[PDB]
Order: sequence, then C-alpha cells, then structure tokens
Amino acid sequence: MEPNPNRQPVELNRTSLYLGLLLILVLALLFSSYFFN
Amino acid sequence: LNPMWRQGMFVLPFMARLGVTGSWSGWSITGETGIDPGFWSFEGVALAHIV
Amino acid sequence: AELTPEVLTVPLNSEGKTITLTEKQYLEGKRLFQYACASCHVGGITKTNPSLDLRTETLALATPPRDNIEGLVDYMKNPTTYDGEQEIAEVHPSLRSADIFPKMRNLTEKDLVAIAGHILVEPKILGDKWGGGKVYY
Amino acid sequence: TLTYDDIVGTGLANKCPTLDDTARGAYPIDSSQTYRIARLCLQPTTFLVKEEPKNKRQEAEFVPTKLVTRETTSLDQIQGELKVNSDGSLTFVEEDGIDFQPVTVQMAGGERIPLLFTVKNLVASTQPNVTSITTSTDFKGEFNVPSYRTANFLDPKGRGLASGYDSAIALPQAKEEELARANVKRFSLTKGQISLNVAKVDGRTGEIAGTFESEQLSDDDMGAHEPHEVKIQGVFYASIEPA
Amino acid sequence: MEVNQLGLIATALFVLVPSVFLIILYVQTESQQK
Amino acid sequence: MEVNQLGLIATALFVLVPSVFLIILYVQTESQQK
Amino acid sequence: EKLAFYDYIGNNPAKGGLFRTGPMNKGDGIAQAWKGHAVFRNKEGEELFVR
Amino acid sequence: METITYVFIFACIIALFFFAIFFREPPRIT
Amino acid sequence: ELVNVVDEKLGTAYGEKIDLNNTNIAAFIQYRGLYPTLAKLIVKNAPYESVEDVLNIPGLTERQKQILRENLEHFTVTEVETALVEGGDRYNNGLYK
Amino acid sequence: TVLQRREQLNLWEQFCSWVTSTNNRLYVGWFGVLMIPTLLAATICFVIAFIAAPPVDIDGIREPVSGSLLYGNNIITGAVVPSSNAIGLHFYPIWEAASLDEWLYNGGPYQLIIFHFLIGVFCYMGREWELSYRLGMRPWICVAYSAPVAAATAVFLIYPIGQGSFSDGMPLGISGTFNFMLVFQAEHNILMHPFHQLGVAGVFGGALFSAMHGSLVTSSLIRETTETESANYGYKFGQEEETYNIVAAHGYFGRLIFQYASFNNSRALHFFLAAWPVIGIWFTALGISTMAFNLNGFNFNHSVVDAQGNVINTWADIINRANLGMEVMHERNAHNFPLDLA
Amino acid sequence: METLKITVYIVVTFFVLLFVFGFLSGDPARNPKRKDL
Ligand code: CLA
Ligand code: CLA
Ligand code: CLA
Ligand code: CLA
Ligand SMILES: CC(C)=CCC/C(C)=C/CC/C(C)=C/CC/C(C)=C/CC/C(C)=C/CC/C(C)=C/CC/C(C)=C/CC/C(C)=C/CC/C(C)=C/CC1=CC(=O)C(C)=C(C)C1=O
Ligand SMILES: CCCCCCCCCCCCCCCC(=O)OC[C@H](CO[C@@H]1O[C@H](CS(=O)(=O)O)[C@@H](O)[C@H](O)[C@H]1O)OC(=O)CCCCCCCCCCCCCCC
Ligand SMILES: CCCCCCCCCCCCCCCC(=O)OC[C@H](COP(=O)(O)OC[C@@H](O)CO)OC(=O)CCCCCCCCCCCCCCC
Ligand code: HEC
Ligand SMILES: CCCCCCCCCCCCO[C@@H]1O[C@H](CO)[C@@H](O[C@H]2O[C@H](CO)[C@@H](O)[C@H](O)[C@H]2O)[C@H](O)[C@H]1O
Ligand SMILES: CCCCCCCCCCCCO[C@@H]1O[C@H](CO)[C@@H](O[C@H]2O[C@H](CO)[C@@H](O)[C@H](O)[C@H]2O)[C@H](O)[C@H]1O
Ligand SMILES: CCCCCCCS[C@@H]1O[C@H](CO)[C@@H](O)[C@H](O)[C@H]1O
Ligand SMILES: CCCCCCCS[C@@H]1O[C@H](CO)[C@@H](O)[C@H](O)[C@H]1O
Ligand code: OEX
Ligand SMILES: [Ca+2]
Ligand SMILES: [Cl-]
Ligand SMILES: [Cl-]
Repeated sequence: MEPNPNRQPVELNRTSLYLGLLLILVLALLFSSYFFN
Repeated sequence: LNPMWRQGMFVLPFMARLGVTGSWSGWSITGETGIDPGFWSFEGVALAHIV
Repeated sequence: AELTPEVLTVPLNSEGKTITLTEKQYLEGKRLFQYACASCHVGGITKTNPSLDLRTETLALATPPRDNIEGLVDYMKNPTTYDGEQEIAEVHPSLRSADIFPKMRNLTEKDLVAIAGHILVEPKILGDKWGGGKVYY
Repeated sequence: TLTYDDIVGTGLANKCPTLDDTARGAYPIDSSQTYRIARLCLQPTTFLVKEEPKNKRQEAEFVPTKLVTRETTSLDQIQGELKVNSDGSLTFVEEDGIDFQPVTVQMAGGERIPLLFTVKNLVASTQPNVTSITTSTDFKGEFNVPSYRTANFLDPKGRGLASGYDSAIALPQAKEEELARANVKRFSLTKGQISLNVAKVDGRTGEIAGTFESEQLSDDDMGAHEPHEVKIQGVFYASIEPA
Repeated sequence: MEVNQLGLIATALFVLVPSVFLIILYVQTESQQK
Repeated sequence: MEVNQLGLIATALFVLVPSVFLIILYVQTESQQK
Repeated sequence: EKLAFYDYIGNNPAKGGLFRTGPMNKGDGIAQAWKGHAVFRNKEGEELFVR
Repeated sequence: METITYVFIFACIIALFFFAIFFREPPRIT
Repeated sequence: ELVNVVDEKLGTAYGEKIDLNNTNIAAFIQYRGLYPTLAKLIVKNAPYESVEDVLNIPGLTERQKQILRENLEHFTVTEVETALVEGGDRYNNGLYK
Repeated sequence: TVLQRREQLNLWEQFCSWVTSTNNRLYVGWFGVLMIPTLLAATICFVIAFIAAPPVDIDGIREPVSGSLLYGNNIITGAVVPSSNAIGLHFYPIWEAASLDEWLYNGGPYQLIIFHFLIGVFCYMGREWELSYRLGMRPWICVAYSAPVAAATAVFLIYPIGQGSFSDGMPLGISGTFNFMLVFQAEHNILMHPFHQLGVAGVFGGALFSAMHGSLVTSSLIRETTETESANYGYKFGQEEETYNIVAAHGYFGRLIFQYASFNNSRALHFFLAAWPVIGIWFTALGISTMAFNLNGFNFNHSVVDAQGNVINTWADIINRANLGMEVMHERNAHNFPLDLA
Repeated sequence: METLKITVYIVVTFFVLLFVFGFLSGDPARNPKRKDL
C-alpha cells in the first residue's frame, strides 16, 4: 500500500523513563497496602 | 433478600431497566420460573454485544 | 513338570474306581472339548451361566455326581440341572439333542470318555485357574 | 391395528392407550368373583418440583420443570389382584410390571432433579360400595420409593455401598469425618402417594382411563444430599378382567 | 494476615504494565538512528 | 474449585514477562534506521 | 420481608468503603430471613427504642 | 478466575492468528 | 451416625451362612441339591422368621423337605436388608466370575 | 426474461470468477463454499460448548460427565463429551430435541461439531487439490493430507459405526482422548496390532527423518553471512540458486552410513519424506477403522505352555493383566452382563 | 424447532447447490495453462 504520510516517530528519553518508573513504583508502594487491604 | 444489587451486579440492572428480565435457562429477575424470553435474554444481549 | 500317569489317573465312577488315561486320550479330549464345548466353557467357566463351573469340587456336588468319568459321560448324553431335577438337552448340547446341536453328532463313547477325562485332568494341572475366570488369566 | 413398524420412532410407544369420548359407562363388580388388573399404564404429562426457600416460613410451591431424558417416562404392563373388600371397596395390589422409570427434569436455572418415578408395591383402594366402576370411582394408595441407584452403583471416585472403596483414596491422609456423608453410602426407602381419578369406563370391555397425581421424593444420591419433593401428573389406563 | 487474595496480582500488574510500556518506548528510542 | 492461590499470578507472569521481552526487541528493531 | 429488608442500614449505599471490594453479601453476609421486629422493654414494662 | 485465565489465553492465541496471517511480513521477490 | 449397612451385615450370621432372607441365589450352589429348584422357591417365598420356616413353603415335595432339613445347618435368617433385596439383586447381584 | 437471462448469467460468471480467483488472500473455491460454513459452525459450537456446556450423559445411564470449563474443568480435563449411548447411531440434530436443555443433557453438541468438522476437513482436502489446479501445480498434496483426514474419520465416525454408538467416538478433549486410547487398548489390544505398529514407525520415522533432513540441509548451507547475522538471511525468497551444497550433504551422509544408503536425488529424497509418514498414518487409520469391526491385535495370551500343561507367561500375558485392569474398571456402572460385546 | 429445521434445510440446500452448479460451470477451463478443456 502507499505509505501513510501522517505517521511520526515516537520518543521517550532516558530521563522520562526514570521519571515514569519512579512515578509507577512510588504509586505502587502507595496503593499496594490498599490492594492487599 | 438476595436481589442483584446485593450481589455486586452492575450491568444486570441496566438490561432489566429497559425490559431484559429473563434467562434462557428459564428464570426471570422478578422470581418467575418457566419463562421464555425469546432471543433477547441476558445471554442474547451479551452475545449480540460480542458479535 | 510332566504329564504323568498319576496326573492322568482319574475317578471312573462314584465308588472309587479309577482309570488311567493315555496321553493320546487326554490330547483327544482336549481337542474335542475345544471343538464342541469351549465356545461356552473356555478355561472351565460357563459363559451363558457363570454360576456353574467345571471345577471338580463343583462337579462333586452336582446331582447325580459329575466328578467322575461315568457321571460326565452321562451328562453329555442326558444333561440335567445342578440338582438333577430337570433334563436340559433342549438347551444344552448332548447326544440326546444331537439333531439340534450338530457338533454332538458322530461323537462316540470313546469321544465322550476323552472329553470327560480332559475336564477331570485339567484342574490337576492348572489348579484354581481352571474354573477361575479372568481373575486367573 | 398398529404394528411395531407403524409405531417405532413416533413417540407413541411412551403413550398410554386412550378410550373414546363415548366411554362413560359402568363396569359391574360381582362380589363373588375374583378380579385382576391385567394392564395398568401411567403416562406422566407434568413433573413439578417443590421449591426449597430460604425462609422457613414461606410456604413452598411446586414449580414446573423441563424433561431432559426424552420419551422414556411411562409405567406400563403393570398387573395385580383387584380385591373386593367387605365394604364393597376395591383394593388393587400391584404384583409386577414395568413399574419404575428413572427421570431427570431440570429446574429454571439449570438444577437437574433425577427421580425414580414409580408405583412399586402399590396398594390402592376405592371408596366403599363400588358395585360398578364408574367415572365417579377413585383409587388412592401408597407405594414404595427405593433408592434411585441400587447398591452396586459406584460414584465417580469408585465409592459405593455393596461394592467400591469406602474412603476418598485420592486424599490418603485427609481427615475422614468431614467426608463421612460422601464416603458412607446409604440406601433410601421412602413412601409415595397416588390418586387415580377415573374419567372414562368401557363397561363392556372392562377398560378404564383417567388422570393421576402422585407425590414422592427424588434421588438423594445414596445419602449424599437431601431429596426434593416431586409431584407427577398424567393420564392412566387400566384393563380389568375376572380372574 | 488475612489480606485480599487479588492484592498480589493487582500490585504486580500495576507495576509491570505501565513500566513495560515505558521500557518499550525508551528502548525503541535508543535504537533510532543517531 | 479449590485451585492454588498463586496459579493466577504464576500464569500471568509466565505470559507477560517473555512476551514483553519479545515486544521490546521487535519494536526497537522496527525503529532502527532502514 | 422485602419491606423490612429495606429498613436496614446494611442496604444503605453510604455505609461502604473505597477499598471494601465486591458485593454487599461479602460484608454482612447473604441475607436469609427476617428475624422479626424486636420490641425492647424495661422491668416496668415500658417500651424502649434503640437509637 | 481459572476459566477467565484459560479463555483469555485462548482469545490471545486467536488474535495472534489474525495478525500473523493478515499482518504478516509480506513475502517479496528481490 | 453413618453406617454402611452391607458391611454391618457381614458381622451377623449373614457373613457366615446362607441368609434365607437376603443372600443372592447363587450361594445355594455351595451345597448338594439346592440349586436351582429349591433356591428359586426359597427366594420367592422369603422372608422367614426362622430357618425352620423354610420347611413350610407351599408345594414342597417330601424329598425336597428332606433335602432342606439336611441343609438347615448351613442356613440362617437375619432381618431383610433393603439394599440386598432391591433391584432383583437376589436373582442377579452383578457378580459373575 | 429475454436478455435478462444473460444479465443473470454473466453475474453468475462473475461470482464463479471470484470464488475460483487465484488472487484472494485466502483461496475460497467450490470446496471452500462448503468448507467455510461447516468449519465456522463446528468451531463456534465447540468453543461455546468447551466453555459452557452442562454435563453430558455419555453412557446413557443417567450419569452425566462434566466437560466444560465453567462446570469444573481445566484445559487438560475439559472436553466436549460424546452423545448418549441411548442415542446410539441415531441422528440427533437440535430440532429432534424437545429443548436445548434436553439436547445438552444428551450430548447434542458433539454430533453437531463432529459432523460439520468432518465435512469441513474433507472439503479442506478437496480445496488443496483445487488450488493446486488453479496454480498449475502437481496435484498430490491433498493425498498426503488424506492421511490425517483418514485418521480423524476413523475415531469420530468409523469406530462409532462399527461399535454402534457415537458414545464410543473419541471425545473432543485432552483427557477424553486418553480415555479413548486406554479403553481401546483394553478392548482391541491395539498395541499388538501391526497397523498401529506401522503407525508408530510412521511417526517415529517421520520425526527422525524430519530431524535428519533438517540437520543435513542446515549442515551444508553455503556461507553468505557473517557471524553476527543469522544464517537465514543468506537465503532470499525466490532466488534461483539452491542455498546449500547437496553434494557436501550427501558426502557427509554417505560416509555416516555408507554411500548407497544416502539420497543424491533430491526428488527421490523428498518423495520418501512424503511417503513414509503418510503411509504409516494410512495404516494406523486403517487399524482404528478395522478394529472398529473387532478384528483386533495379536492375542498370544497363554501361547507358551510347558511339558505338563502349565502356562509359562510372556510379556504378552503381562500386557493382558493391564488390559484386564482397564476392562473391568471402565464405565463401572454400564455393564449388567458378563461380556463387553461392543 | 420446526422453524430451525426448515431454516437449516434451506441453508444447506443453498450451499450444496452453489457447490454443484459451481463445479458444473466449466471448471476444467479454470486453470492457468490449457483453458480450452
Ligand atoms: C464505571 C465503572 C464501574 C463501576 C461503577 C463498577 C462497579 C462494580 N463492579 Mg465492575 N468492572 C468495571 C467497571 C465498573 N464496575 C470494569 C472496567 C471491569 C473490568 C476490569 C470491571 C470488572 C469487575 C469484576 C471482575 C467485578 C466487578 C464488581 C463490581 C462491584 C464491586 C466494585 C468494587 O469493589 O470496586 C472497588 C473499587 C476500587 C478499589 C477503586 C479503585 C481505585 C483505583 C485503584 C485508583 C487508581 C488511582 C490512580 C493510580 C492515580 C494516578 C495518579 C496520577 C495521575 C498522578 C460494583 C457493582 C465485583 C462484583 O461484585 O461482581 C459481581 C467484581 O467481582 N467489576
Ligand atoms: C456448507 C453448508 C452446511 C452443510 C453442508 C451443513 C450440514 C449439516 N448441518 Mg449445518 N449449518 C450451516 C451450514 C451447513 N451445515 C450454517 C451456515 C448454520 C447456521 C444457520 C448451520 C446450523 C446448523 C444447526 C443448528 C444444525 C445443523 C445440522 C447439520 C447436519 C444436518 C443437516 C441436514 O439435515 O440437511 C438436510 C438435508 C438436505 C437439506 C438435503 C438437501 C441438499 C441436497 C439436495 C442433497 C444433498 C445430499 C446428497 C448426498 C448430495 C451430496 C452432493 C455432494 C456431491 C456435495 C449436517 C451435518 C444439524 C446437526 O448438526 O445434527 C447433528 C443441526 O442441529 N446445521
Ligand atoms: C534402543 C531403544 C529402542 C529400539 C532399538 C526400538 C525399536 C523399535 N521400536 Mg520401540 N520404543 C522405545 C525404544 C526402542 N525401540 C522406547 C524407549 C519407547 C517408548 C517407551 C518405544 C515405543 C515403541 C512403540 C509404541 C512401538 C515401538 C516400535 C519399534 C519398532 C519400529 C521402530 C521405528 O520404526 O522407529 C523409527 C525408526 C526408523 C524408521 C529407522 C529404522 C529403524 C530400524 C528398526 C533399524 C533397522 C536396523 C537393521 C535391521 C540393521 C541391519 C544393519 C545392516 C547394515 C546390515 C522397532 C523394533 C513399534 C513396534 O513394536 O513394531 C513391531 C511400535 O509399535 N517402539
Ligand atoms: C510411544 C508410544 C506411542 C506412540 C509413538 C503412538 C503413536 C500413535 N498412536 Mg498409539 N497408543 C499408545 C502408545 C503410542 N502411540 C498406547 C500406550 C495406547 C493404549 C493406551 C495407544 C492407543 C492408541 C489409540 C486408540 C490410537 C492411537 C493412535 C496413534 C497415532 C496417533 C497420531 C495420529 O493418528 O495422527 C494422524 C493425524 C491426525 C489424527 C490429525 C487429524 C487432523 C484433522 C484432519 C484436522 C484438525 C485441525 C485442528 C482441529 C485445528 C488445527 C489448528 C488450527 C489453528 C488450524 C500415532 C501413530 C491413533 C490412530 O491410529 O488414529 C488413526 C488412535 O486412534 N494409539
Ligand atoms: C575393540 C575393537 C575390536 C575395535 C575395532 C574397531 C574397528 C576398527 C572396527 C572396524 C571393522 C568394522 C567396521 C566392523 C563393523 C562391525 C559391525 C557390523 C558393527 C555393527 C554396527 C551396526 C550394525 C550399525 C547399524 C547402523 C544402522 C542400523 C544403519 C541403518 C541405516 C538406515 C536405517 C538408514 C535409513 C535409510 C534412509 C533412506 C535414510 C534417509 C533418512 C533421511 C531423511 C535422509 C535425508 C537426506 C539424505 C541425503 O542423502 C541428503 C543429501 C540430504 C540433504 C537429506 O536431507
Ligand atoms: C455467532 C456467529 C457470528 C459469525 C459472523 C461471521 C460473519 C462475517 C461477516 C463479515 C465478513 C468480513 C470478514 C472478511 C475477513 C477476510 O477474510 O478478508 C480477507 C480477504 C479480503 O477480501 C477481499 O476484499 C476485497 C475488497 S475490500 O478489501 O473489502 O475493499 C476484494 O477485492 C477481494 O475480492 C476480497 O476477497 O478476503 C479473502 O481472502 C476471501 C475470503 C476469505 C474466506 C474466509 C475464510 C474463513 C475460514 C474460517 C475457518 C474456521 C476459522 C476458525 C479458525 C480460528
Ligand atoms: C488498561 C491498560 C492501561 C495501560 C496504561 C499503560 C500506560 C500508563 C502509564 C503512563 C505513565 C507515564 C509516565 C511518564 C513520565 C514522563 O515521561 O515524564 C517526563 C515527561 C517529559 O516530557 P517531554 O515533553 O520533555 O518529552 C520527552 C519525551 O521523550 C517523552 O515522551 O513529562 C510528562 O510525561 C508529564 C507527566 C510528568 C509526570 C512526572 C511525575 C514524576 C514525579 C515522580 C512522582 C513519584 C515520587 C513522589 C514522591 C512523593
Ligand atoms: C453353551 C451354549 C454351552 C456349550 C456349547 C456347552 N455347555 Fe455345558 N453348560 C452350559 C450351561 C448354561 C450350563 C449350566 C446348565 C444348568 O442350568 O445347570 C452347562 C453345564 C455343564 C456341566 C455341568 C457343570 C456342573 O458344575 O455341574 C457340564 C459337565 C458341562 N456343561 C459340560 C459340557 C461339555 C462336555 C460340553 C461339550 C460337549 C458343553 N458342556 C457344551 C452351556 C454350554
Ligand atoms: C502489556 C503491556 C503492553 C504495552 C505495549 C505497548 C506497545 C507500544 C508500541 C509502540 C510502537 C512504536 O512504533 C514504532 O515507532 C517507530 C518510531 O518511533 C517506527 O520507526 C520509524 O521511525 C524511525 C525513526 O525515524 C525510523 O528509523 C524507522 O526506520 C521507522 O520505521 C516503527 O516503525 C514503529 O514500529
Ligand atoms: C442437485 C442438483 C442437480 C443438478 C443437475 C444438473 C444437470 C445438468 C444441468 C446443467 C446446468 C449447468 O449448466 C452449466 O452452467 C454454466 C453457467 O450457467 C455454463 O457456463 C460455464 O461453462 C462455460 C464453458 O466452459 C464457461 O466458459 C463459463 O465460465 C461457465 O459459466 C455451463 O456451460 C453449463 O453447462
Ligand atoms: C445468533 C443465533 C440467533 C438465534 C435466533 C433464535 C431465535 S428464537 C425466537 O426469537 C423470537 C424473537 O425474539 C422470540 O419471540 C421467540 O419466542 C423465539 O423462539
Ligand atoms: C453466549 C451465551 C452463552 C450461553 C450461556 C449458557 C446458557 S445460559 C445459563 O445457563 C445456566 C445453567 O442452566 C444458568 O444457571 C445461567 O443462569 C444461564 O445464564
Ligand atoms: O461405551 Mn464406551 O466402552 Ca465400547 O465396550 Mn462396551 O461399550 Mn462401553 O463398554 Mn467397553
Ligand atoms: Ca372421575
Ligand atoms: Cl471409562
Ligand atoms: Cl450390559
């Protein structure tokens, strides 16, 4: 097929990886007590 | 003493609100037996949404 | 182990007289038993009535006694129920009903004696396996 | 008139004989002569099962069910003595026949209720002074309901009453008291009740027909669970002959 | 302690699903031409 | 049925961990300069 | 019994908790039967009412 | 929960069939 | 409590002799002259209050009564057990060889 | 009416051209016209029944066996359970039942699935012929596939016919398959049947020859890549040149055994790879299909006898003891009389 | 059940007729080489 001209590459730089993993892990550390209840 | 809202049912009341009240297995949510809902039982609604 | 004259010596009648079968007699009796009897009595059981078997102790308690040559030869001519009360030639192969059980036709006295000897010798070889059914296979 | 090949596969073989609308006569009874029922046929048309409510004070009702074992339900070729009693009543004493059928019906929601539909050892009597059987004659009686499975029956783990294991062998070191009701098989024997309402009589031939209602317990799975109460309604046919 | 029996898998997937999302995105950024 | 209480998380991680490893590798292959 | 059952705080939707998950039956239990109306009295025979 | 798990895995396999057939790397002659 | 009634019966005379009220009909082959004629009459006319009541079966011949007297020592009676007599099990209890 | 017949006739021809088109992503074809609806019906019923069907009275003794996931099964124990022994070989479509509840109790789903499935795979076989004809290929791939088709037909149709009941057809499930195999060994001594032995040689040999052929071609790939690349990139789809040195491969295999035990003719080699497993599976399918009429495996029970007449057991007699254990236990409530005659 | 039976009968007849008339519609000629069969 003819290529779609609207495609764009996506990026996540290393600092964003670290920030995101921190957010997820800290949110998990916070909510896990309530999931176990 | 054990209606749908005691049992954590969330979509069952929405089917019942608009007239889907019976199961193909023969019961109805008002406590009847031997009812024939036709295709539009709770199961038929679910199947229609999957298709 | 060997098939000895003592193994081949079996009661002839109810009065304690014995007869010593020849090895030929025994082998003929085995062949004839397969020919006319094994379809129901394979291994000494009875497929159409498993309550009755061909063990010597069972034959001894039949009426009249069947634990001897003459008793078994008589049974093959005129079979009876276990208590002797009814004659069953109409449903059990015998010389008397050879018209309806054709494999009994042309069976001689010697043939019946051989078949009877096989039935009496076989538990002396096989023990409880004779008349035991599949548990003993 | 009909032969086996006329009938085979139609479902007619599970239906009891019927009598014409004109059969509204009276079959005379001679108190000096002995009688027998030469053939009794019972064809169920409805199986009802009494619901088991949580409220021990809500009166439970019999509700309809769906038959799932097909046209295998009728009792037939039943025979027995028809006695004339001192007061002119008749007493039927069942002697033999195809007098039981296993039946499975299904409640709304899927629960399957097996039962041994039966009139085994039926003894049923009329009102007094039955000088002729008419469309006013009724029979009432009781029968035995033996265990739905007999003593050799083995459960899926091989446990049974007259045969089988006596423990849960797949749980070799489990405590046995909690499994006693499943491990120790018991053989039920209860009573059922039946009424026969004569609706038609052929006085010349000694044939009668009508409706029946019987009540009995269902299968208790050899003691593993409580049985249910069942009500069976249907039609019956009987031929009476002097004996 | 008598905790919720789904608490373990809830916590595990809460961490893993978004973390994996981020790792996929990060690694395919690094592999793009420089 | 009285199933093992860790059967669910065992099955979920058994699926998730190696599937995620493959997805990471695939996506960063696609993003490489062609 | 259905009317009495509505007059019970275990069916009040403002009695729950954010992480108390599942059906109401998981809490007070599956309702089986009304025990009946309790009338309290003191030794003088005056009727008393629980707040 | 077990039934959900078995059906989930099965459903993922059917989805994979779909992508493997209709979204395969197209075979190309060069 | 819960008891297996067949195992219990094995602790009575049922476990030692032919129980005229319960034992399956094939057991009468154990002794001379009992099977099938007397065995059928015995099972059909059961139950019996005592072993000697077997001598009173209507229609017995004089020889049959003598045969029965000779075998009373091998007979017993216990209470009818539903599990052993239902299903026609006295005539065929599902056991062959 | 006049030229309208020609507007209908060209429309039919357009449909025929689409049905038989070599350009559909999945070939349809005339066999596909029957195959597609029957496989869809069988698949849909199977998936729904495997998840949700209630227990089925397979042996006609009011003893329902649970097969579905929702009724207490896992992937290994679950099955779609064969139809009731009370039905036998009678045709039991939905509309012969008084209700779906009855149809489910009696194992109706099994019949619907196996009959649509078998039509489907016979048409799948025809479709393999058909596309090869449209593509200008030689025609015999469908003949290789006739081996699995024969085997499926043996266990779902021929064996039930011989034994008089679809209750003896193979269940649609993993543990139900093993049940079928064990009972089959008890009732036919299939292990001692030469057609099953040929079947085993067929699949052991097929697996051996697959590994052999795979290893020999892989061993002689021509170097077209560096050590940091998969060697698979050394072959380009549709290239004209062969990608391995078959002279080198033959030189290896001819020395591994001896020269004349090795194929130098690639066409002979690939015919052998086709024929060996296909013929083995044909024979094992015929084994099931002839034990369906109770011509069973070799019986050497008590074949060895000593001078007195005592049986001297062999390993065949030990096999017999295992068969007896399965015989006496299977369908423990279903037999009332001493012989299991079907 | 009767409606379902008739429906399935029609459905089956439909596909079988497509199969039969399909293979009757000059199928030998539908091949890439000698299309004059
Ligand atoms: C409108 C959405 C909605 C609502 C009102 C309900 C309501 C209900 N559900 Mg249903 N359900 C839903 C959607 C919903 N459901 C969806 C989308 C699914 C698929 C997952 C389900 C699957 C489901 C199952 C399997 C079950 C229910 C059940 C129930 C009943 C119990 C609910 C409960 O315990 O919640 C508990 C609610 C919580 C513990 C709240 C969670 C709050 C989250 C974790 C906060 C996250 C914060 C976030 C990380 C912050 C980020 C910050 C960042 C931006 C910086 C109740 C009737 C139960 C039932 O009784 O069935 C009969 C039951 O078993 N539901
Ligand atoms: C290719 C399409 C196709 C075929 C061949 C079948 C075949 C079958 N269906 Mg299925 N079905 C289909 C599509 C199909 N189905 C679809 C799309 C649905 C959803 C609507 C169903 C829903 C369905 C249900 C719910 C049931 C069936 C059932 C059946 C079985 C009985 C059918 C019957 O009695 O026909 C009647 C016979 C005829 C109509 C004959 C007329 C056709 C011609 C004139 C004669 C053909 C026979 C003859 C040998 C010629 C062969 C020619 C050959 C060269 C091709 C049979 C296995 C039943 C079943 O599985 O029972 C266990 C059942 O309960 N089907
Ligand atoms: C060393 C172990 C060993 C050997 C030598 C065999 C050999 C055999 N097995 Mg057994 N088997 C084994 C272990 C073994 N098995 C194990 C561990 C299991 C699982 C427990 C089995 C389960 C099994 C089953 C269920 C069956 C067999 C069968 C067979 C026969 C056919 C096998 C076949 O075609 O394979 C594929 C291999 C080939 C196709 C290549 C050729 C192999 C042949 C035999 C070599 C010929 C050498 C030749 C005669 C020597 C001449 C030299 C020449 C230069 C002069 C063969 C006799 C079948 C049987 O009993 O038939 C009677 C059968 O039904 N096997
Ligand atoms: C090592 C020991 C051993 C070995 C190697 C074998 C080997 C075999 N056994 Mg034997 N067996 C054994 C021990 C063994 N057995 C023992 C101990 C017993 C007694 C317990 C048996 C009792 C036994 C029985 C009863 C049977 C076998 C059969 C077989 C054959 C089964 C495979 C087959 O038929 O493929 C052929 C191919 C197929 C069956 C596949 C059909 C595929 C259809 C056409 C399409 C399916 C499509 C599918 C649904 C969807 C695909 C995926 C989708 C995404 C497209 C194979 C020769 C079977 C046989 O011979 O069948 C004819 C058979 O019925 N064995
Ligand atoms: C201590 C002391 C005394 C030591 C002395 C040692 C010494 C020096 C001894 C020397 C003397 C000596 C050798 C004595 C020998 C003694 C002796 C007989 C020992 C016994 C050894 C023995 C019996 C071995 C048996 C081996 C055996 C069974 C071989 C069978 C071969 C066989 C079955 C082959 C299958 C036939 C066949 C067609 C296979 C094809 C399989 C296949 C898929 C091939 C695929 C394939 C093939 C190709 O061809 C190429 C190209 C490609 C691409 C390809 O896919
Ligand atoms: C509860 C029951 C519910 C079930 C409901 C099912 C009804 C489905 C209705 C919707 C149909 C649309 C789906 C099309 C998908 C598709 O295949 O497109 C792919 C191409 C594209 O179509 C191409 O389409 C092209 C035009 S265009 O792409 O559409 O623009 C056209 O040029 C070309 O000729 C044409 O072939 O279609 C084809 O290649 C020809 C038809 C393919 C035949 C399908 C085979 C199905 C076999 C099933 C076997 C069992 C499966 C179980 C295994 C897990
Ligand atoms: C149902 C299935 C659903 C699956 C969902 C899976 C995905 C959901 C998860 C998404 C997570 C996204 C995280 C992106 C993380 C990330 O990329 O951050 C960095 C990012 C920087 O973006 P830039 O514009 O500079 O672009 C750089 C690009 O490479 C990013 O793609 O900023 C944001 O994304 C805004 C949100 C910031 C949030 C920052 C919070 C950090 C603070 C730490 C808090 C914890 C400590 C508290 C201590 C008290
Ligand atoms: C099946 C059709 C049979 C064949 C063939 C033969 N016999 Fe038989 N046998 C059969 C039955 C059903 C019975 C029981 C009959 C009854 O009601 O009592 C028997 C019994 C015997 C006996 C008596 C066994 C006992 O313990 O008293 C004997 C001795 C006997 N059968 C021998 C026998 C012989 C020699 C046969 C071949 C010529 C033979 N039988 C064939 C069933 C069948
Ligand atoms: C259970 C948790 C599951 C979470 C799953 C999350 C999946 C997320 C998928 C991300 C998809 C990324 O999509 C990917 O984008 C990159 C660019 O970013 C594309 O890459 C494209 O751009 C780059 C950069 O210019 C070029 O070098 C490359 O040749 C070109 O193909 C890939 O072709 C595409 O595959
Ligand atoms: C159970 C059903 C029984 C059916 C029995 C049939 C008996 C014989 C009747 C034949 C009817 C079919 O008639 C057949 O139809 C097709 C399409 O209309 C015709 O046309 C076909 O053939 C030509 C010649 O190869 C092709 O170029 C063309 O693409 C194709 O459409 C055939 O030439 C005609 O022979
Ligand atoms: C996807 C499968 C669809 C199956 C269709 C079954 C129709 S069933 C049919 O439907 C009518 C309309 O609801 C009802 O009124 C009627 O009582 C019922 O029998
Ligand atoms: C896509 C719909 C799948 C159909 C679901 C199964 C049939 S319906 C199902 O049957 C059960 C047993 O009778 C009932 O207990 C249950 O209430 C009912 O929902
Ligand atoms: O079903 Mn299935 O399995 Ca052929 O054998 Mn007879 O039947 Mn029953 O037993 Mn063994
Ligand atoms: Ca009346
Ligand atoms: Cl089994
Ligand atoms: Cl049987």
